[PDB]
Amino acid sequence: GSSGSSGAGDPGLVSAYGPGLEGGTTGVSSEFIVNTLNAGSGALSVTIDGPSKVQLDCRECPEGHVVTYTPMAPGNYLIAIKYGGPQHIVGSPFKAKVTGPRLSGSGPSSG
Repeated sequence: GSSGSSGAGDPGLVSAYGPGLEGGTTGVSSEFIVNTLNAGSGALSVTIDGPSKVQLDCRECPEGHVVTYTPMAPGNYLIAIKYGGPQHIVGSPFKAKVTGPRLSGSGPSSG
Protein backbone atom coordinates (compact mmCIF):
# COMPACT_ATOMS: atom_id res chain seq x y z
CA GLY A 1 0.00 0.00 0.00
CA SER A 2 0.89 3.68 -0.24
CA SER A 3 3.91 4.81 1.78
CA GLY A 4 3.27 5.96 5.33
CA SER A 5 4.33 5.50 8.95
CA SER A 6 2.51 2.55 10.52
CA GLY A 7 0.86 4.38 13.39
CA ALA A 8 3.32 7.06 14.47
CA GLY A 9 3.43 8.37 18.03
CA ASP A 10 5.39 10.43 20.54
CA PRO A 11 7.03 8.27 23.24
CA GLY A 12 8.91 11.27 24.60
CA LEU A 13 5.62 12.59 25.97
CA VAL A 14 4.88 9.26 27.66
CA SER A 15 5.87 8.42 31.24
CA ALA A 16 4.91 5.99 34.00
CA TYR A 17 4.48 6.63 37.72
CA GLY A 18 3.95 4.26 40.64
CA PRO A 19 5.60 2.15 43.36
CA GLY A 20 5.67 -0.78 40.95
CA LEU A 21 8.30 0.86 38.76
CA GLU A 22 10.49 1.88 41.69
CA GLY A 23 9.71 -1.24 43.71
CA GLY A 24 8.23 -1.96 47.11
CA THR A 25 7.75 -5.05 49.27
CA THR A 26 7.28 -8.76 48.61
CA GLY A 27 3.78 -10.23 48.60
CA VAL A 28 2.53 -6.68 48.06
CA SER A 29 0.46 -6.05 44.93
CA SER A 30 2.56 -3.44 43.12
CA GLU A 31 1.08 -1.41 40.27
CA PHE A 32 1.74 1.78 38.29
CA ILE A 33 -0.01 4.19 35.93
CA VAL A 34 1.26 5.07 32.46
CA ASN A 35 0.40 8.62 31.42
CA THR A 36 0.06 8.31 27.64
CA LEU A 37 -2.51 11.09 27.26
CA ASN A 38 0.12 13.75 26.57
CA ALA A 39 1.19 11.52 23.69
CA GLY A 40 -2.16 11.22 21.93
CA SER A 41 -2.64 7.63 20.78
CA GLY A 42 -0.79 4.40 20.08
CA ALA A 43 0.01 0.89 21.29
CA LEU A 44 1.73 -0.01 24.56
CA SER A 45 4.11 -2.87 25.37
CA VAL A 46 4.61 -3.82 29.02
CA THR A 47 6.71 -6.69 30.38
CA ILE A 48 8.55 -7.84 33.49
CA ASP A 49 11.68 -9.89 34.18
CA GLY A 50 13.18 -11.03 37.47
CA PRO A 51 14.34 -13.97 39.62
CA SER A 52 10.79 -15.30 39.51
CA LYS A 53 7.95 -14.71 37.04
CA VAL A 54 5.28 -12.29 38.27
CA GLN A 55 1.54 -12.34 37.60
CA LEU A 56 0.82 -8.96 36.00
CA ASP A 57 -2.58 -7.61 34.96
CA CYS A 58 -2.97 -4.78 32.45
CA ARG A 59 -6.15 -2.74 32.88
CA GLU A 60 -7.61 0.41 31.32
CA CYS A 61 -7.21 3.58 33.39
CA PRO A 62 -8.50 7.15 32.94
CA GLU A 63 -4.86 8.25 33.02
CA GLY A 64 -3.59 5.89 30.34
CA HIS A 65 -2.51 2.33 31.09
CA VAL A 66 -2.29 0.57 34.46
CA VAL A 67 -0.62 -2.71 35.41
CA THR A 68 -0.79 -4.67 38.66
CA TYR A 69 1.70 -7.38 39.61
CA THR A 70 2.71 -9.37 42.69
CA PRO A 71 6.34 -10.08 43.67
CA MET A 72 7.22 -13.68 44.54
CA ALA A 73 10.84 -13.01 45.50
CA PRO A 74 13.08 -10.11 46.64
CA GLY A 75 15.02 -8.77 43.67
CA ASN A 76 15.14 -6.35 40.76
CA TYR A 77 12.39 -6.75 38.16
CA LEU A 78 13.00 -5.14 34.76
CA ILE A 79 9.81 -3.34 33.75
CA ALA A 80 9.97 -2.49 30.05
CA ILE A 81 7.57 0.13 28.68
CA LYS A 82 7.21 1.12 25.03
CA TYR A 83 4.75 3.28 23.09
CA GLY A 84 4.31 4.09 19.41
CA GLY A 85 7.82 2.89 18.67
CA PRO A 86 10.18 -0.11 18.77
CA GLN A 87 12.29 1.76 21.32
CA HIS A 88 11.64 2.44 25.01
CA ILE A 89 9.96 5.54 26.44
CA VAL A 90 11.59 8.46 28.25
CA GLY A 91 12.71 7.01 31.56
CA SER A 92 12.39 3.34 30.66
CA PRO A 93 13.25 0.72 31.23
CA PHE A 94 12.29 0.81 34.91
CA LYS A 95 14.07 -1.34 37.50
CA ALA A 96 11.74 -2.30 40.36
CA LYS A 97 13.58 -3.38 43.51
CA VAL A 98 11.30 -5.40 45.79
CA THR A 99 12.38 -6.23 49.34
CA GLY A 100 11.11 -8.73 51.90
CA PRO A 101 11.00 -12.51 52.39
CA ARG A 102 10.06 -14.79 49.50
CA LEU A 103 6.27 -14.98 49.34
CA SER A 104 4.54 -17.27 46.84
CA GLY A 105 0.83 -17.99 47.01
CA SER A 106 -0.57 -20.91 45.03
CA GLY A 107 -4.02 -21.50 46.50
CA PRO A 108 -6.16 -22.78 49.38
CA SER A 109 -5.56 -26.27 50.77
CA SER A 110 -8.22 -26.88 53.41
CA GLY A 111 -11.91 -26.05 53.13
